[PDB]
Amino acid sequence: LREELQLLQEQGSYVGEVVRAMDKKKVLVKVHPEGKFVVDVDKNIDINDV
Amino acid sequence: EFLHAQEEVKRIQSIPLVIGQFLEAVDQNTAIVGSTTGSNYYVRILSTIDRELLKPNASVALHKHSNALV
Amino acid sequence: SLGLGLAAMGTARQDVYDLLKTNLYQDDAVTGEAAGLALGLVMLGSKNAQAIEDMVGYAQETQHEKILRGLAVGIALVMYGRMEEADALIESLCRDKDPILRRSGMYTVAMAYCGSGNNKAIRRLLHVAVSDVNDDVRRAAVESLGFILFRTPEQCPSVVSLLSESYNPHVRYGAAMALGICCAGTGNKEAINLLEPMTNDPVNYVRQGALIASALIMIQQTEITCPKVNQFRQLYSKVINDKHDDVMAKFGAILAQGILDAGGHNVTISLQ
Amino acid sequence: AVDTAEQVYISSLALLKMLKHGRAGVPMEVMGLMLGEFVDDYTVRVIDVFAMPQSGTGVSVEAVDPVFQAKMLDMLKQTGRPEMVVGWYHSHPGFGCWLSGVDINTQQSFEALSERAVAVVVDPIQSVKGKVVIDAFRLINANMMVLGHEPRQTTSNLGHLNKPSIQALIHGLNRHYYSITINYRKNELEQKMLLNLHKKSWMEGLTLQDYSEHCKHNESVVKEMLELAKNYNKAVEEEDKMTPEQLAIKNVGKQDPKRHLEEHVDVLMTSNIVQCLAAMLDTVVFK
Amino acid sequence: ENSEKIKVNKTLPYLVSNVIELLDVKCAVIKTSTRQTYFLPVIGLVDAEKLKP
Amino acid sequence: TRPANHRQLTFEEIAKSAKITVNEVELLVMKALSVGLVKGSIDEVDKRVHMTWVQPRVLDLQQIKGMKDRLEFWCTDVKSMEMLVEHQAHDILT
Amino acid sequence: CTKIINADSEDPKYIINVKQFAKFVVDLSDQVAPTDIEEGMRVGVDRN
Amino acid sequence: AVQKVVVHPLVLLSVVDHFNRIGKVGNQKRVVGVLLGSWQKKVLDVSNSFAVPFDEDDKDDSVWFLDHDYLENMYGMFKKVNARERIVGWYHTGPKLHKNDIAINELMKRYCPNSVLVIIDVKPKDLGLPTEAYISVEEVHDDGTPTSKTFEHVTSEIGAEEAEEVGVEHLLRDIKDTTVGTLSQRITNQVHGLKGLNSKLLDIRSYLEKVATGKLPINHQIIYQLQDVFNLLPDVSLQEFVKAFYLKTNDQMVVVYLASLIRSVVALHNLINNKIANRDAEKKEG
Amino acid sequence: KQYEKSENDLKALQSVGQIVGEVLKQLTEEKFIVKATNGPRYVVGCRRQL
Ligand SMILES: [Zn+2]
Repeated sequence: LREELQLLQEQGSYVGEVVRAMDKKKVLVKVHPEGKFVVDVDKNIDINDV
Repeated sequence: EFLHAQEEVKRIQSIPLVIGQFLEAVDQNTAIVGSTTGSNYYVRILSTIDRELLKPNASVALHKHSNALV
Repeated sequence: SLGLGLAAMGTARQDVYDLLKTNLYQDDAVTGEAAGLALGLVMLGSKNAQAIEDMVGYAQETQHEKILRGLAVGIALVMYGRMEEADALIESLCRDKDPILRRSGMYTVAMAYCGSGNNKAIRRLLHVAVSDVNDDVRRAAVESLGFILFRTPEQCPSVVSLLSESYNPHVRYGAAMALGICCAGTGNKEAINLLEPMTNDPVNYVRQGALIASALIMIQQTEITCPKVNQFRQLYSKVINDKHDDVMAKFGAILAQGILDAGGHNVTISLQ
Repeated sequence: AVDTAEQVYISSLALLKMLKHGRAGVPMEVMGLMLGEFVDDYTVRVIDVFAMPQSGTGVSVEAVDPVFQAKMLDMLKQTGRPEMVVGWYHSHPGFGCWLSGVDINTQQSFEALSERAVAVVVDPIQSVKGKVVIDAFRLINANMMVLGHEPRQTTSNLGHLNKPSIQALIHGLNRHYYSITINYRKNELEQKMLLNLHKKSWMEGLTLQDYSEHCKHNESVVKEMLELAKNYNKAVEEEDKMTPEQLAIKNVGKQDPKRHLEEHVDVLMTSNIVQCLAAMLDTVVFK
Repeated sequence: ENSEKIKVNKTLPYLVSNVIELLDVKCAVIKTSTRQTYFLPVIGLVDAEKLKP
Repeated sequence: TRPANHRQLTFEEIAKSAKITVNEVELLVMKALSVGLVKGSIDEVDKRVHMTWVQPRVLDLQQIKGMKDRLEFWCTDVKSMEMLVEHQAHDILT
Repeated sequence: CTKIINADSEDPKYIINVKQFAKFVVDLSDQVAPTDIEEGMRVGVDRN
Repeated sequence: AVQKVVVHPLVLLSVVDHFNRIGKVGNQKRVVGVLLGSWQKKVLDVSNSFAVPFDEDDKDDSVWFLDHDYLENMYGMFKKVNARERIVGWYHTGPKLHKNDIAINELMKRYCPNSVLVIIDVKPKDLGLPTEAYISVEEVHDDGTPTSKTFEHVTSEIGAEEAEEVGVEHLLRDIKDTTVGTLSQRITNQVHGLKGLNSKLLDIRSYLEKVATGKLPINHQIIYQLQDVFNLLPDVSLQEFVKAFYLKTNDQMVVVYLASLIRSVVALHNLINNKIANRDAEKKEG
Repeated sequence: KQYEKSENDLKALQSVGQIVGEVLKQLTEEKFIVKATNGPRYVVGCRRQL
């Protein structure tokens, strides 16, 4: 229960649609209400999974 | 300690909360919610709410900072 | 003073005792660790009239805390194996609200009850191990288990079996050192079974003390004596060639390399 | 002579003046002074906190009034205790805690005056539930800028009290100041007189809330507990070897088996015992 | 000294706005150029007779 | 005179001590209820007058002495029977 | 960059809009000449 | 006429420290200070306080010093840092009030007309009294008594505020007991709730012993006339209140056949579920 | 008369504003649903004795 309470006390994530990927772990995402962005990936996700 | 864990959980819902709308459900206890501020989010939800009230849509309450479903 | 108190340890010599008093009443913040440790070492196992009285009289009105922690071990070390004669002092230090002095009484009840299975000790020491609020005195409770139970090392895995599975890391830390100091050099494999989730903890420093206690138990033991030797040598070698751990996480690893081959594999640790 | 793992002592009144002055001016980044004592090389204590009038510039060196400085100190020397200033504080509501641009400029003036002059940053509006977002910081020089800052040494009380948080280390941590450790000078002659005097009610322990509100509650809970018993019958008479640990996980409903059980029965037990024990003692005592 | 303090408290930016109405229980409603409606208990460094909607 | 021990007073005691006739004890007590120095009630099938009384006045030191003895009986009932409850429920008290 | 509505005498008293953000009333800085702050002119404006 | 005062929990605390400031030289055994407050309604509120240099001598027992000059300028500073705050009264400690308190109160009523003093108890902290508030009235005197000052009573309490209870809960962290614990906690509420029942009884024990004895003058107005109202209503009339106790049987009925049966049957499930899991894991070990 | 206006201004220095909204519906006895004039919706309460 204490492990359940600490993980919920954490800022939420953003949802954004990937247009298409760049090279070397970079993509091209407009979120909803903003410009587009070139960001970095995490460990568990890959370029070929996009 | 199990009662103090119950107390600090059951006072997350007495806050001047903001109002959003339920949009989609991903998996066990994590969902997409759109707020009345716009700018669609992605948060974790609680362990208390019976999940039979969120079928396509629901007027829902949201946290200020962590923006979770309450 | 640390060199003088160590070389003249247990002398009860008056002249080293006198200049250590006027070192203590200098009232410097940084030599308070230096005065308090050496004042106990020259009075080890003495039970003197003026030694306990002046040290327990000085340990309240001072303003620092390094002055307190040097005298914390010092009044624990002035009595050694009296086994009934410290009980008025044991009751006096723990009833006080000073957290350092309550911690100091826990080292005092450890050193007055060395190696004896005292039922009154294991009742009272475990009692403050539950109900007390400061983490530092709770450690010195669960660290003092090996000091009173090292003569019979079989009871120690049974009693610290669930002390290693509390909710705070401080009780789990002193639980790990209690395996290290009760069982000195045995190829136990039951304590080693306990230490394997202890070195796989989320919190860093309880893994550190698990690495040190694993180093303390298996000095001069080959792989044919117990099958967990080379398992942990490469586990020590893994975390010391690891990069993304803490300095706190790797301080116990480089120390474990120093313990495991100490004396050129010629000496051992044995309180017995 | 260089830094180690220090320790900050704060008095009980000092923290209360922080949160009250922060709650007062919640939008506009309130400012104040911090008055304590340097007891040794590397532990600092504070006993007293008094605030500052609001300046139109903001949290900077221009918000410090020297005539409000000396004349307020003039009064506290002859009444209470005279002591040296040891630092300052402000409030940063928009985030948790990190020294900003105009924060760090007025720090350099204070460490030129004092030895350390430890900064304190408190968010008043973040601290809600049972914990306070308080942290104290202290600027570093440029002499060891290609070397390891925070020159800390033989101790092991540094890994606690916070790891550097990512909302704080994205700014000047850790190559601009360092973080410091803060515990509380918890005292007796204050602790119990705050506890027993804030939460207390004398005659409440033997009231009745009597019976017309209470027999209705005993009426209600038994009725769904009857259906809860009927749902408890349904799983017991089922008892099939459909791999019953897997049959239970495919029949999860946040429901009966033992969770929605005696939990109600415990509430039915405790409510009637406290109701009847209060009823029997009141017949005993009064005539 | 009071007028010096008011002098240093009129700094630096002035966010312009629009007064929509005035009330008494002295009271006024302010719409800014951020299109946000505010309400006051206390007007400020002006006179209510010098103002209007 | 009787402090709510058996405060249901019979009609003949009023009719003798006030030396009023029997038929006028009812009009006499309805007047005292109308003024408001007493808040009792009247039965007439038994003709006993029930009493609840809220009007205070002076009480002439000798009646403190009887009030002391009633307070001392009040003392040892509260004191001893609390020692019964504490000694019975000592181990769940903490 | 922004746009300027007007100015007042003896002082800056500069009234400046963004057409998307709000309308501020601000001061000139030290690095400017106070002559070339004509009305309707695009000007570089500080963030703080 | 003030309804009641509200103790913000910073002011008392800020009396304890200033008693501890002079306490190294403390032999005056009393500390006078100025009680800042927020006048809301007939109910009163207290938010802050500060101190004043004060001396007093028992010799001639009217020679003393508030400092008007120190009271003007330091309150002027607290006015400048906070325009909400103003003076509402003063305080002192050393739980026996002294003969001078008529003089301090009637002096500084020219700062606030309905001024009020609060006695705290810094050393007594034990049984039942946080503070006390006094007020002054001057009528003729009574129906027949000579006129005087006559410090009167205002009831008192300890209030709180959001974003200071956070400082309450986080600084204590010591016992952390909730009201829940309804078996153990509510019985102890009945225990020490009754330990004050004889404590107020032993106080009313001692008062009429020393006035029936006849030492102090009998307050004919309120001190027993309110007790004359009191001493008629422990009604224990039997033969209908005896018939309260089938509702006791009714409160018993829910406990007995519902709570004792189901609690036993659920734990009986844990037997068969364990006795199956005992031997069916035992017979499959080999 | 001039000093009166200055002390009124020292009193007049704490009007941190108020937010103007409208009540949409009543949730409970002390919970309501309001909305800002240009912003989102909220769940609020009253002071003490409103
Ligand atoms: Zn800042």
